[PDB]
Amino acid sequence: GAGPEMVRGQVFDVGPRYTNLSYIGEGAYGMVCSAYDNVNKVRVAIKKISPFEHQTYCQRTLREIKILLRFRHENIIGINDIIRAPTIEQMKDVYIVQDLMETDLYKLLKTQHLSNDHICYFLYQILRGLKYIHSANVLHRDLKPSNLLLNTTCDLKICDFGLARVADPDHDHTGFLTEYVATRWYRAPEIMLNSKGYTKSIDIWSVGCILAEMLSNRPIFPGKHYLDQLNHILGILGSPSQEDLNCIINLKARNYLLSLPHKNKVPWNRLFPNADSKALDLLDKMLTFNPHKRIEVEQALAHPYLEQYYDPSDEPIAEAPFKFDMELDDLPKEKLKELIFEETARFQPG
Ligand SMILES: Nc1n[nH]c2nnc(-c3c(-c4ccccc4)nn4ccccc34)cc12
Repeated sequence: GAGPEMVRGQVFDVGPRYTNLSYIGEGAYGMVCSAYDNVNKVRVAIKKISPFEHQTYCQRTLREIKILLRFRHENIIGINDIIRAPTIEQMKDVYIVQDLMETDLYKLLKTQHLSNDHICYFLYQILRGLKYIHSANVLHRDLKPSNLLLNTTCDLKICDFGLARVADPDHDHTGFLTEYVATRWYRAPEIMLNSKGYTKSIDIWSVGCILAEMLSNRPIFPGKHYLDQLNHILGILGSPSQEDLNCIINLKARNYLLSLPHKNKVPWNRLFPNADSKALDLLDKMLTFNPHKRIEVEQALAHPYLEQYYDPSDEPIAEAPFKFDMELDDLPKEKLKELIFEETARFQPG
């Protein structure tokens, strides 16, 4: 005596364990809703995804699920359950379940003005979790405000590993103006110059952009298109020094920068008048042009601005490094569906 239940767009087949559905969001890659978790009496967040039609959609699903299930950390969202049909043939949509988190950084910065206390705390939690992911040789590659979940009690947890992958520094070099998929406003300068984003330094840059954005409730470098994003970065940072030209071997990247007029660095304090100086000093180190000089995660956690929370022994690392034997492109949608099936088998009764 009941029903399957539909939200707004379409049906949600997740009974009987979860009920009382409420629409939350939907942005291309699935619809997010809020359900009631019977058994473990607590509300939860559940996302319906129908990726099998598209290749791209299938990669995003596998990375997220394989990574999330493998990771175990307080500042990274975990997967409680995964619903889908008993066979590959009957599987069209997958439902992933996570603890319910009232909001995210993106939604919170639209109206609330974070105080220094809350900024410092949120930055710490961001870095604590990043230390764990980097320690497993993984790069999130798409850290942004909407990727950070927040409880009402301020516990912050990272969540979108759709474009995440295994480090791999040896193959980071690429040509000038190489296409990229991760969110524009958070891409480091080298992405547009000579990098594919295969090193840990790329997440740090994104984190710094999230620091700045927390400090003034608006994107630090809001580019409108590919090369405009680098124009925004260079606008504030100034012209890159000549003295240190670490990397940047391809002549096209070097020549482009070399053809810009000299532009001086806009001082941090000028952009953020009323803001702790220690926070600004870290911000500087996180947003340094040169990716080799850029500060790394553990080093960031040890910065004076974060001294109230810093404690190495309470900042766990992964028990074992992550291995992605699936390759970037190469892998048809069919096998991806199989891996997804296999990856999610543990949640089937048995
Ligand atoms: N845990 C959450 N509570 N409320 C939320 N709103 N959006 C998210 C969320 C999910 C998602 C939702 C349910 C299950 C699996 C993935 N995927 N995802 C991808 C990009 C940005 C946010 C986000 C997470 C939560």
